[PDB]
Amino acid sequence: GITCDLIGNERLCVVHCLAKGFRGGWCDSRKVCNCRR
Repeated sequence: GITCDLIGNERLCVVHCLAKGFRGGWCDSRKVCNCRR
C-alpha cells in the first residue's frame, strides 16, 4: 500500500498518516512510510 517514491515529499504517504489521525508521516532513509511526525 503505502509506498515511498519520494522521501519525505511523499505526501501520498503522509495523507495516510493524517487520515489515521497521526501528526503526520514521512518516509525515512529506509524508504519506509512512518507515521508520527
